[PDB]
Amino acid sequence: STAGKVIKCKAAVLWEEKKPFSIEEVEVAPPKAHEVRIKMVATGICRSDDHVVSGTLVTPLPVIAGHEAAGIVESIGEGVTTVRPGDKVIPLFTPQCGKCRVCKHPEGNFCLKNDLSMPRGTMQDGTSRFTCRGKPIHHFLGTSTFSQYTVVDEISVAKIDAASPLEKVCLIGCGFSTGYGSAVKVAKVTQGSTCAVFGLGGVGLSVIMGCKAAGAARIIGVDINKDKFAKAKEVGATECVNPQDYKKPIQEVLTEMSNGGVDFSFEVIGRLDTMVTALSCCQEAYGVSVIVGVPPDSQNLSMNPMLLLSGRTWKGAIFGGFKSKDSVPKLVADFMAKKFALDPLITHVLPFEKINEGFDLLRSGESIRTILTF
Amino acid sequence: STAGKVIKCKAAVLWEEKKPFSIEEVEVAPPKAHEVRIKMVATGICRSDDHVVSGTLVTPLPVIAGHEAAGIVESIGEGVTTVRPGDKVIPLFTPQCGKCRVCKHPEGNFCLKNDLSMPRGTMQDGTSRFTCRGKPIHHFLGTSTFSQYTVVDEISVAKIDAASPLEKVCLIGCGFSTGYGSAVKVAKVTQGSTCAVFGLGGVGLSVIMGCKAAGAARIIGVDINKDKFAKAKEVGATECVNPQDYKKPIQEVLTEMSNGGVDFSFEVIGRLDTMVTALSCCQEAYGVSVIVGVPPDSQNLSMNPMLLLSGRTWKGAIFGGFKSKDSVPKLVADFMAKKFALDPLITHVLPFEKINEGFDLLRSGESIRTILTF
Ligand SMILES: NC(=O)c1ccc[n+]([C@@H]2O[C@H](COP(=O)([O-])OP(=O)(O)OC[C@H]3O[C@@H](n4cnc5c(N)ncnc54)[C@H](O)[C@@H]3O)[C@@H](O)[C@H]2O)c1
Ligand SMILES: NC(=O)c1ccc[n+]([C@@H]2O[C@H](COP(=O)([O-])OP(=O)(O)OC[C@H]3O[C@@H](n4cnc5c(N)ncnc54)[C@H](O)[C@@H]3O)[C@@H](O)[C@H]2O)c1
Ligand SMILES: [Zn+2]
Ligand SMILES: [Zn+2]
Ligand SMILES: [Zn+2]
Ligand SMILES: [Zn+2]
Repeated sequence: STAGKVIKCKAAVLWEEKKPFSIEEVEVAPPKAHEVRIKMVATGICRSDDHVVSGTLVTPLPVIAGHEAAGIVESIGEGVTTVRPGDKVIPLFTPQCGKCRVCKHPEGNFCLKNDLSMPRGTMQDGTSRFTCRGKPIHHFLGTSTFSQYTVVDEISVAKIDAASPLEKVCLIGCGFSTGYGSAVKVAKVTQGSTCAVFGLGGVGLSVIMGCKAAGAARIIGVDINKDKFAKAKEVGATECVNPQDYKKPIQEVLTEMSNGGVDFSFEVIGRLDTMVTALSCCQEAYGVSVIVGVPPDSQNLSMNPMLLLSGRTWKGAIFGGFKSKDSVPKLVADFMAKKFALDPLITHVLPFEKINEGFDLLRSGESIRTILTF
Repeated sequence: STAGKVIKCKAAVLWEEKKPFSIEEVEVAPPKAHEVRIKMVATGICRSDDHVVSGTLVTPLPVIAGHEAAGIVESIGEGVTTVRPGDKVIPLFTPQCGKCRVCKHPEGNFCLKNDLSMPRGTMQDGTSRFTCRGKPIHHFLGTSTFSQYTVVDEISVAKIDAASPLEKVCLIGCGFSTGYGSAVKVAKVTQGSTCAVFGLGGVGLSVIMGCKAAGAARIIGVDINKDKFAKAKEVGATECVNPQDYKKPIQEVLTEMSNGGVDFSFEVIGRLDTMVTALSCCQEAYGVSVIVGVPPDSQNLSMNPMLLLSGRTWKGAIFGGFKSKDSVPKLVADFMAKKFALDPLITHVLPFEKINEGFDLLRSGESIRTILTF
């Protein structure tokens, strides 16, 4: 029995930037009021977790990272009403409190209880449930999935179908939903349109899936790693271009290819230059560009606002625009109903102990998603 | 009769940046095929005409500026089918060719035949209809309304109601339509929302009118010239704020005032800094900001894309998003049916010969719109 007791378990601790994860024993406190302790089953390696290592994405260290995952509830704190022990769940890196102005807005999803804007790396109550070698360890986005057990706030967990395959649906916790929603909800890609997708990793492939679902006629993948092209075509790209193959800037290439600019463009990398390029390549009077990638902390881009004055729309979003707790279970149900595919995103499956190897696969260009199994 | 003949008339020629207009005789060629020569009746002084003087808006010199006007057709070239001699007309600074991909798109209005993006200062055929002192003079936006007579391409003129009061409806040729459409068409302001409007000149006042028409609950006018506040309130502002009165940046003030950010913001000035401030003051997850102001040529702004990644939408537009030739006659009909007011924009009236005094009135902060009568 573990309910009400501290659990000692293995986690991947990041003690400082630019170091391998350290796989070692941590102590996980029991859940307090309105908290949920989860036994992890599978977690994906998202580029954002690597951004924590590289210092691209700032959050308090030391930390237990990981945010794209699925597990089974081990215990619940007082007052919890939306999940029970034994339920399959996905942790929600964007909460859904249901009560703030954003949660009440028809479009909004970036709940004001999030820990992304100004990261504290705690539970909602400002404390941590993790200790390692006697030291407190920070949480990450209210999730912290690189651990056999984590504790999350109730507003940061969704109950999902008891029959779902957790080694696949963990991707609904971040990369799939982000990319798919960026196309279908944020951009609202139209039938017959031309899309350009910058970055052909797990998120960008999920953008392609959304553009195809929305009926785009042309979906142009853009990546500097041509090894990414074959899979991009399998999931719906009609053409792929590598900017390094061209003498001219790729915005000019894409404008030419699309006979004056694309309908929808997506930045799914995290570079300031590609954000401006992606905006520029959409048609100047009616084009829409969506920023998805997370760029280096504290860095500003430079752009000419004439790009907007002509008529372009520029937007960004977190988690594909989906209200997290409402959307995650529906997306799992949609997966179980064969409405989209997750296998094309999964290139590697490793035990959790091989987390560093999984990160090396990402960094080398070789993987899309590695799924770590506990 | 003057049909087929060169007309000698007075125009305001701008020979050099940062100098007064020179009111002197020009020669106006007769219209070629698919061209229309117009006897001007009234023209407004828009800030964009001053931007030509100041070099903020680059267009070839020497030039006949003016783009917000109404007149009566003097003669038509071969093949013209949409207007006849004697018709009241408004020149269209954004053409509507009807044939390009933008004109065919449901949302687009920045027709590819425009002379705004890369100005040539000519008719569609690349030539000029104006000479002064024996020297060919450039056109401006295909309109050149600071002249007793002008020649425009047929795609750059709309026929309007024969009973239209031209000394009022000239404002439909630029400032009214721009501001109004920016609110009702581009932003799509919703009932009960909170709007912030930066800049309370003719265009900003027209944005306020559109936000009021859309049913906004709060419309916060922002201007460094507090003399602009009274009229802003008259046309619908619920509150006005002067950034100079505050020790904190106005984005912070506006976020506080709106309990977490406004629903819709509009930059109606032309400054890079206020474009970034206006974006920032809209709610981070679901806010929309529209750039309307024209900023100094070739200058880039600097911004942190996290402002977009949280969920904001940033867009700009020319002419309020309106397809010009379809919309102008309908806007005039709406004016004639008292659906909106133009008198609140008209603070001064002068004869055309006093154009330089009209620009002085604008530059001093004293006027909204001065209407010049021929
Ligand atoms: N907005 C969100 O809610 C959200 C959620 C998930 C991921 N993210 C972000 O989305 C981005 C993509 O994540 P991912 O997991 O798919 O990453 P990834 O690393 O698997 O894919 C990025 C792709 O970009 C390509 N690339 C890198 N530099 C490039 C360049 N200069 N030009 C063209 N292509 C380039 C790479 O070759 C790679 O294929 C990351 O920045 C991540 O942090 C955002
Ligand atoms: N997008 C379009 O199609 C379109 C068409 C018309 C006008 N324009 C542009 O819209 C803008 C407004 O035109 P207008 O005729 O109303 O001009 P205007 O000069 O009458 O009004 C601008 C207002 O901005 C205020 N202002 C100036 N600097 C400010 C600052 N730093 N902070 C706050 N307020 C400030 C002024 O006091 C003034 O009242 C101009 O840049 C013009 O070129 C664009
Ligand atoms: Zn909330
Ligand atoms: Zn992620
Ligand atoms: Zn104007
Ligand atoms: Zn056109």
